[PDB]
Amino acid sequence: TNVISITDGQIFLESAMFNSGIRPAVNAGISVSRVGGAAQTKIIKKLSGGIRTALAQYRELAAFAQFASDLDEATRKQLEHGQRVT
Amino acid sequence: LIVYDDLSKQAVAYRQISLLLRRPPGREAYPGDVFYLHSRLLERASRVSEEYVEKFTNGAVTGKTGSLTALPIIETQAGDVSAFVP
Amino acid sequence: EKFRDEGRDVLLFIDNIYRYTLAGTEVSALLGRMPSAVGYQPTLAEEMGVLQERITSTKKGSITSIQAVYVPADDLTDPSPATTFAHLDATVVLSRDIASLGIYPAVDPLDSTSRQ
Amino acid sequence: VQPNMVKVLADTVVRAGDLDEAAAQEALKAAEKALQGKGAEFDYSAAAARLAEAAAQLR
Amino acid sequence: AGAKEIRSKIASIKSTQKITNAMEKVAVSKMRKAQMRMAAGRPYAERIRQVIGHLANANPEYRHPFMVEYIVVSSDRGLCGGLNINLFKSLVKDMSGYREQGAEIDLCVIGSKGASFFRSFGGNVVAAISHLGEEPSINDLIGSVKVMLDAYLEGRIDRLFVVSNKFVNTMTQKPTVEQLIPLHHWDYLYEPDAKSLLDGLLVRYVESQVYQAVVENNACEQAARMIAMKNATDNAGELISDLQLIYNKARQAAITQEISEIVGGAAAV
Amino acid sequence: LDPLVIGQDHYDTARGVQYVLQRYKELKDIIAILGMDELSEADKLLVARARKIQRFLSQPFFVAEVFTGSPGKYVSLKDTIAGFKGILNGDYDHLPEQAFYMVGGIEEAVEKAKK
Repeated sequence: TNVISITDGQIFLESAMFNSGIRPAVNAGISVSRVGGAAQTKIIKKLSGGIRTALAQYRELAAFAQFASDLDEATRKQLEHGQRVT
Repeated sequence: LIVYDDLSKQAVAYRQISLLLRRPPGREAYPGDVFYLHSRLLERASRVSEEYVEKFTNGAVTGKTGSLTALPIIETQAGDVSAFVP
Repeated sequence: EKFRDEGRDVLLFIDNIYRYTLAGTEVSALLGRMPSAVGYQPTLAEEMGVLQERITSTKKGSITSIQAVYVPADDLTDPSPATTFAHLDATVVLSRDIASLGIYPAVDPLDSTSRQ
Repeated sequence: VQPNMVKVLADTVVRAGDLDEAAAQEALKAAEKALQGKGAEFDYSAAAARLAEAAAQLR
Repeated sequence: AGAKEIRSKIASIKSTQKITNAMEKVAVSKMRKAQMRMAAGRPYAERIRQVIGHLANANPEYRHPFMVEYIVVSSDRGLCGGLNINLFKSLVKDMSGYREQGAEIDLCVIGSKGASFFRSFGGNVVAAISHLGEEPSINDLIGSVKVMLDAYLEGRIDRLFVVSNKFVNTMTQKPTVEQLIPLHHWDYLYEPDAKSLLDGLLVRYVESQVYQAVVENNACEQAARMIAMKNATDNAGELISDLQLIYNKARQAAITQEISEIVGGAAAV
Repeated sequence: LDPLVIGQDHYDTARGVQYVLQRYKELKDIIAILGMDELSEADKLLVARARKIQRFLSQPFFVAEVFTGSPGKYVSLKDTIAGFKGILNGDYDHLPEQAFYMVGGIEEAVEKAKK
């Protein structure tokens, strides 16, 4: 808590994601960078915005995904895209 | 066979003497040698070989093994076995 | 270390690494030093490092160590287990359930792990 | 009955005009509904979706 | 406050986890009792279907009103893993369809959870039965079934269906709607007239289908209860694990604070 | 937060919001083990309003625009009281729970529900 009060953002690595095969186990849900938004190049800045939302749309459906194949086309496409971005 | 009805009360009496002698306190205010207090006592309860008895009695007793069995008693507080003396 | 210097690979067995930590706590209290978190000695990480850093593989030979570990109050976050786990390379877990089936050795292939 | 098979389709209770009618009347009487309503039930989605989301989180 | 309150919460949740683990095996046991009762009632219904087929084909002189152009089953108790909700969700689709056609709807209720649903949204119930045992008797269904049969003979109902869950497998309960009323070289020695016989057998057939629907729904209920108590046992395990981590933090902090007060007091004396 | 300082309408709206959020906090352990479906018909309605109130309290700021991209919102006291009073009265029971998240004034929750 003291170091979080000094630094300009934190990359959280999660034990559950690492033991699940996702080796670069960055926890997007809570990892943040305060000054870095102004630091990205134009190509990475424009393409990254569409990708962070895809992982957020997956965050709410990931556990439930096994019984989500019979839902509406919107929920199914958001989940299918979320699995590919993950 | 020996019964020590309360080793926890022996530890409390030794803690009192140690604090009154101004010796440095540790966890639960017990002195640094409270483990050695009970260990020095309990390692005497043992079974000794025939050679030990023959050597000790200068050959007066032969072909027999002697022993001291101990049944120490300790009182816990609300089932907490993780306390220092227990 | 003498056997290692003869050009050999050696096994060092430590009956219990928790008792090594406790003996350090007892000596630190006898010397009057100010206690640290959870009542351990202030030198806890240095006393563990001085012992564990000699156990290594060198240009002449090596010392490999098997150390029995006791966990206080079943709390893996306690300073003694936490300081010890920073030096370990593998964890072998023995299961009472596997021994009941007649299998020996009673290692649990799911709970046991290695950095290798 | 058939030359190679005999089937008896029995009844668990003794049917009869009074027993047959009484149970039907008792099933009307048991549906003692002060206010019947209309049946429009426009809250369908608001109730179905609430329980669909709640039932998913539990497993 | 500290470690003492957390230790009491852990013991409380652990005591609850032990019974939900036992209730899963009790639900499996009762599921098997319901499955044997489902099989025991099949021979009677298939034979009544075989008699009505010949007794109608061979007698073109008479057509019963049931041969020319909802009863809802629900539980009486808690711990159902979406069983009743998935059934009402499936029913509302067909009731809405009948209102697109502009047709009026009559409803019959079996079980306490079904009565509460229609009462919370204003549904018109014509008949209702409740508080039946886990092993029901066909004589209790006669009343609710007759009111629905009479409404057909009075011309108030064009089609009648039974709404209930079907046992696909021990891990899958399917909500369904089944039509009830609208269904070779020798002839029988009809003792009474063949018309009198057809009138009685069609009534026995519909009651038997409702009884089979009720017994299969009870098998689906015990299977749903098994999953719900398995989930409750697993959910309690996650809460126990989190509380144990919070307890260990409080255990370590209490020892550190006591040692700080003893060292602080002995530095002054 | 006193009737003699802010008036009865504001005071009762604030007290109503706190009562709903307090009752929702008491049900958290029951909902975690058995789920929402076991609650009474009264508790189910209160939990649904508590979830909407909790989301309507959120607001995009003009200094937070760099973090996400969304434009900031300034909401007057009049608009604040009107939104929470309507949710407490049940005037928005039909709108979806995600329509209240990050929308400034109550009218924007009605437009967000159209998607």
